[PDB]
Amino acid sequence: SWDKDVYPEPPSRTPAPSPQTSLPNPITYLTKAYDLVVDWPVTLVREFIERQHAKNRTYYYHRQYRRVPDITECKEGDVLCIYEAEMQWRRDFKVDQEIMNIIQERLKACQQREGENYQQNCAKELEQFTKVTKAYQDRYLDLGAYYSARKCLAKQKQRMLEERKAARQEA
Amino acid sequence: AFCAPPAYLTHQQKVLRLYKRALRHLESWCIHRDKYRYFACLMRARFEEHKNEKDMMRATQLLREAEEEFWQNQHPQPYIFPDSPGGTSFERYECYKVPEWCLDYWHPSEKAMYPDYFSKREQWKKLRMESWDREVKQLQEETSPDGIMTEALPPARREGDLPPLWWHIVTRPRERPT
Amino acid sequence: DARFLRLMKFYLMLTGIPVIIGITLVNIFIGEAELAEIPEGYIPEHWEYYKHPISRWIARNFY
Amino acid sequence: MNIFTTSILLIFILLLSPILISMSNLIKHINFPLYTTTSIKFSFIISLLPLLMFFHNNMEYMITTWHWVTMNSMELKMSFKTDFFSILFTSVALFVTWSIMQFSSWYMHSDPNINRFIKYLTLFLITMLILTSANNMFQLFIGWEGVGIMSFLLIGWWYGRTDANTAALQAILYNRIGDIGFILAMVWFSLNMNSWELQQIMFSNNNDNLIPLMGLLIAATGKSAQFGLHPWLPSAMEGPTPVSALLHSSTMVVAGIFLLVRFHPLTTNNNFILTTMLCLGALTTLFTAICALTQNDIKKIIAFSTSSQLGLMMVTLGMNQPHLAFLHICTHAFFKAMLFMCSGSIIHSLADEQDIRKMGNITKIMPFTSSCLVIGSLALTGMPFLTGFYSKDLIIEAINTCNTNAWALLITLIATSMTAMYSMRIIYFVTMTKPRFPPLISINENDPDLMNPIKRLAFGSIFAGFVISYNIPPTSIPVLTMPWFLKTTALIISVLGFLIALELNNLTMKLSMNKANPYSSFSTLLGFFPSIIHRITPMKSLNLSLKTSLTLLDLIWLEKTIPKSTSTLHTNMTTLTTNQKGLIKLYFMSFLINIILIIILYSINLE
Amino acid sequence: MLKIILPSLMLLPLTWLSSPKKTWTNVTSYSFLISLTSLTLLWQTDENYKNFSNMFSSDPLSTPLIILTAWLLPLMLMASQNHLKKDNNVLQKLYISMLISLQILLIMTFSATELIMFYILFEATLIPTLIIITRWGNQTERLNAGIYFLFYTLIGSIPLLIALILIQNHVGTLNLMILSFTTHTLDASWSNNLLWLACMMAFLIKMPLYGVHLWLPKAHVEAPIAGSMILAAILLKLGSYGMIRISIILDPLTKYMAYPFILLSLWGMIMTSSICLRQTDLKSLIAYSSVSHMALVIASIMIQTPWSFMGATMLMIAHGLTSSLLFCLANSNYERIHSRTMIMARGLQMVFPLMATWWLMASLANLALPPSINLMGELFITMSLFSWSNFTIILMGINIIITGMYSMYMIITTQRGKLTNHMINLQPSHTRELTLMALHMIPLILLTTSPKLITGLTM
Amino acid sequence: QWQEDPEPEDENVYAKNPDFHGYDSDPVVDVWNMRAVFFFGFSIVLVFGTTFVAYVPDYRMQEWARREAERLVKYREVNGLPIMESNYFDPSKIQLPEDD
Repeated sequence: SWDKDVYPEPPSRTPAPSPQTSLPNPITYLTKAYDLVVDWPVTLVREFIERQHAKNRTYYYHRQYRRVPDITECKEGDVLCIYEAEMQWRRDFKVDQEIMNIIQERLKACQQREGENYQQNCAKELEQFTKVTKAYQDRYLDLGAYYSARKCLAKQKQRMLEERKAARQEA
Repeated sequence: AFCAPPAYLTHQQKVLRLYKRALRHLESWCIHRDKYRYFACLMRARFEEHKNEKDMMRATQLLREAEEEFWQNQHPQPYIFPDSPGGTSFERYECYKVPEWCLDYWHPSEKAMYPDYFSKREQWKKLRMESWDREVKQLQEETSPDGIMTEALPPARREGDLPPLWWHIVTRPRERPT
Repeated sequence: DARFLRLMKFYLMLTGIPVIIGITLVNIFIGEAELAEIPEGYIPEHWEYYKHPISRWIARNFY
Repeated sequence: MNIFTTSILLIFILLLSPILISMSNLIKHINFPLYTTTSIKFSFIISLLPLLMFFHNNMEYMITTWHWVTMNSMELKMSFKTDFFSILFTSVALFVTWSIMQFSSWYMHSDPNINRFIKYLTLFLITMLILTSANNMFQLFIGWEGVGIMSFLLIGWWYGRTDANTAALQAILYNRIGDIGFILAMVWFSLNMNSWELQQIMFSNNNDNLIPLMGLLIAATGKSAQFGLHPWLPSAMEGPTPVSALLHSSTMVVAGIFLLVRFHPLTTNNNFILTTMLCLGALTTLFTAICALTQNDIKKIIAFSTSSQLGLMMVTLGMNQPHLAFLHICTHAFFKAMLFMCSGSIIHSLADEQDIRKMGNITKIMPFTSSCLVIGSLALTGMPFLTGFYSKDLIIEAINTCNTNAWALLITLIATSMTAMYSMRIIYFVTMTKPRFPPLISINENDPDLMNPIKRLAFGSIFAGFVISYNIPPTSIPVLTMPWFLKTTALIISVLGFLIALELNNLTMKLSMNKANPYSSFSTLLGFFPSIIHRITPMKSLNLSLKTSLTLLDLIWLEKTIPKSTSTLHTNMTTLTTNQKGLIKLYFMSFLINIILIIILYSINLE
Repeated sequence: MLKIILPSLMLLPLTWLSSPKKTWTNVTSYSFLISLTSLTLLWQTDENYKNFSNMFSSDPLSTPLIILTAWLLPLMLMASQNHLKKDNNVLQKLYISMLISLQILLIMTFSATELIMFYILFEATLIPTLIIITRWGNQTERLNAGIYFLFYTLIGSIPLLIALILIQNHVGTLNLMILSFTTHTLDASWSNNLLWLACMMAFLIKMPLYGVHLWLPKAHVEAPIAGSMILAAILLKLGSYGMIRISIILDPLTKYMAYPFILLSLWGMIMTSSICLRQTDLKSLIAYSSVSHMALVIASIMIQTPWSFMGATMLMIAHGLTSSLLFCLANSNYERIHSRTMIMARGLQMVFPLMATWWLMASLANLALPPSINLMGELFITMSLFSWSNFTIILMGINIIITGMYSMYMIITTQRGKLTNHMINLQPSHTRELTLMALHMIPLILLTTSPKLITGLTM
Repeated sequence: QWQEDPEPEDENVYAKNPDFHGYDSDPVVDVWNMRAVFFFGFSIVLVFGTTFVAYVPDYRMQEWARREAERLVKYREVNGLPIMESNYFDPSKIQLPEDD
């Protein structure tokens, strides 16, 4: 249904039952009852509905936008090029937010499955989080509520200036 | 509640109310009934001792000294009858004390379920409309021209007349309506 | 007050019940479309990018 | 992954069904109290199954049901955190509410709007379950404020008493002062972590979390009725006693302790917060256990006892023992609610009388209620192998076996003694003396609505601590090797308290005259805290708001400055300009002035 | 946009050419239908805002305000039927025409791409409002109220016109799409600072600020119920919309020219919320609460962060709905006793049990009861400010406390307590006013269910 | 004292028409105004507009952005790339000053 390469979920090595007494487990029998009584009619309703879906089946696609010159390739005052570039930048910005959200979700799920040993076994997700957060910070952070592509560009430029001046110096 | 306090409070009334408050606070201290009976006999002895003191200068001085002593050694959490000021059930039922005129807006459907009651109600309303002017004039004609009033109401001197200003004492909602 | 409540319930249900029922039918029998890849040299109409039948019907006939 | 979640959600579905009916025409015919009681009972039975599956495998879930809104880089969902805490509290609260529902069906048979009462109880229960099963802090805040408003509405059930609306407003005020810290925490976590979820907040463990932790601590102070913000809880006794047994005894007030339990992974690495918890809790315990030693209103005693136990729970949270505090939370509700319900029976029989001075012997005339009340008082005290013991014992052990402030330890032991003391005060002035109540007897405690819930809560108060403490997993490591005079210290304390109170009361039976000693007028009067604060702070607030804010500025000075200065300026310039004399001689003289001015301007500027 | 405006025009001939009896029903129904038609603007399936012409447009910021403005008209019409029942047919038609013109001009203002159309209409919304106030208000302070309302706004707006003309002469166009891509840093200078003042103070007086807010309570107190509703809900949002649109060309002067106004707003929030305690007039209480709430909008817009704009939009929508609701509730009791004092009628839960639930729910939305959208706005504004300076939460929290306090005071001393038995004229609640409260409340539930709509351009 | 009419006497609108809804003194007008209000407000608007909005797809490009973020994280984890570069614009597109 949903991709593992995006929302990975480990295999959940499960331990086998080791009953060591004579009393019955009231959960296995209640569970068989619940299955027979709930999962079967629901599963049947679902079979019927999926069949009615198979009949009159419908399709829908994912909108692919082509690449258009960024604002670097646009001129001061040319509002056409700038409009296209800025709509693109907003698209990519929304996409980057959704990426960061995917990563936060992966982190939450990892921490939950691990449990007490989440400082271990959950440092890869935290590392990816730190990384993408550093990036997001460095490319979208200090812009105001009027964020656009020119502001991101100026921020990138001042950052590269400061770094190039910290590199030229000490050389 | 039903009576209106007078202009000022006499000396005997002051003493009686001090007696009452003292005995109540003493009941509050003396929780057990025998202890209370004993110390109440003592308190009545303390009062009755200066009972025939004729002078007033010393009477008021004793009264004020007693008020001071009462404010001292005064139970901070005295007993308060529940339905009384400061009690648990003081106005607990004042939310169900809907007045009577709320029925003048009832819908004829709501009324058809209680016909006898509303016939009686119209009878009462006619009674009131008839007695109004007579009681008004009874009031205006027997106001002492001295110029000082008393807040108390007169009875229905003439026969066939209803006592003035009765529709709010009568028709008063009950005290535990549910 | 009870009259107002009765009337509000009646006039909401009068259209919300047919709507709910139509939605349940659409989702039981027609349902949602499934993702896919654009066949080469095919231009999907603007409504073939949406998922739900109501959504794309509205989109087609009004947008 | 299916059965568990199915039940966790069906519980809420069941709690909601009564309320959706209340907005329908059925409520006219069907018996709504019985319907709600049945729904609560079935919710409890259903919730028993998650509890079993957790006792078995000790697995806990994170369940995201409905995606509400995605704000850029920050998602909001209705996520549930079914851990030990949430599941056990759900089951316990549902048992207690099942009992309270019957007790109210009996205690409020005379109230016309009783269905509204049941609906409000159920709404509070739903809000509490939300506040208890929430993985997100917005959902926690929802439950928080919902509990607050439900308290306001239930305390103010009798909206003719100007003394009940006061208490409701009081509670609102204090719990909003706590909301301030709660919101501080939310803000800090939204900026420094970007998520209100706990799974993402947990990675702040290696950071400096003093600000949000102080926010949470202020919120707990406000809700659990700690010292600076205690008064609202007893004042809440203006409401019907089922409200007091449900909200202001067992579940609502417990929300602060529960919250600080839910964030214990962050307090373990901060000692400032632990020590302030310790001090606040010990001080509350002492102060309230004191104030209860001279109160004659049974409800107020049962409430100060609750405040003391909350202080003790906060102490527990101070020495890094959250699981113990939650176990005490779960074991306390049983006997505390049974205590409130015994009080409510006694009050309904004696015609609203709540003052122990007019109660007298209750053994002879209410043996069943009296036995249940004694069981409750015992469980409140140690009384080994009842529900209270299985927590309070380990509480006392942990406090007397850790590097703790000595004053806190001392006053906690003193407060356990005082617990025994006022428990015995109740048992004496209500169960062992001779009558003081009116001579007409209209006593009846045979109605099955009164007896079945009380005896269920009694079975609880007796066996539930054993059951739980044996079914739970081992969370912490208890110190089990200490001198005799520390493992037997809680029992010694309670016994000495019993004996001392017994002697003091057998003495007040004598014929000497009691007096107003200054050390009791301090207890009888809540330590003067209300008497001075509740009329000095509102005085300043409400006099400032008028004098300095409304009149001085808005009605006087802004008006004088801007509009009523512009107006005066322009009307004066008008009087100047237009008040001429109608003489052409003067007009022409002015025309000459203008001629000359123009000629001069020209001459100097250009020539 | 024409499909929303031309029907709003034809409403006028429908008002005048209609029989005296069927004039209210027709206009009310067709206004509801127009509110419906306005729901197409929510069909935004992309990040590309809707431009319908060189003049009319609608972004995620203007669409909620337009829908609210189209939805408030029928509610005002309804609320305005108990009074005017004894007025002549022509007067009723004139009132309805005033309201329709207000609707139309506001939809235009929110749809305008250019700032000169926005200004012309921003100012045209003074004529019908002033007429409503001074012609159908009841007391004599009508006139001073209208005067204040006119001249605060005009003295603020004139500099705005001068600044717009200056920007025109410097840039070539006052279009909002062009002024956003073709932008330049404003050199820090006293001239550009005065330009900032000119561009801002008109809106700041319309939000309003704390120092200049006396025109609002006078109006609300002396305005009929419809005027109060539209004013509180829309004619204040007007200033915030203007500031949000015009603050792009004032960068970065907004970084240091804001402290005065952020500060005045944060402090006047406390001052006004405190006034709302020692206030005898219910309408004045509602007005001062509105000021306390708009202070947050001003501060948020001043710091201009995404969370800030979002919270501001949510708070605008929610406050409009709930304040219109509270004024409706107050006028309900006013029509019975004809007094605005909150102390006279103080047991109304024993006669109007259902109408009290409206009081309760509103006062809960007035304060921030979650998951209300009145709360999400306050919360995100608090967060933005905390990020701004961590010492704002002090004032924010004491404001929260005072807010709970005076809302509870309102509902307690108005509904709860002992009934005033001499008030024999407390007729039961009208189905119409009950529908009014329902129509004000249900949309709050629905928005709380779907908040993605009222976020704004930032989200 | 100059001439005017005296302040009138308040009226109980339910007196003559107990089945009064608050709209008009004439009953028929009252009932039909009530019905039109209820219909066009609840049955029409609050229902059909609510549905129209609930079935608006991809509101402000929200589902599409999610799908594309999935596509991109997949591609970039499968091709070694990182999930987000600290620079939006390729520096080759950028010519920084020749500061001296």
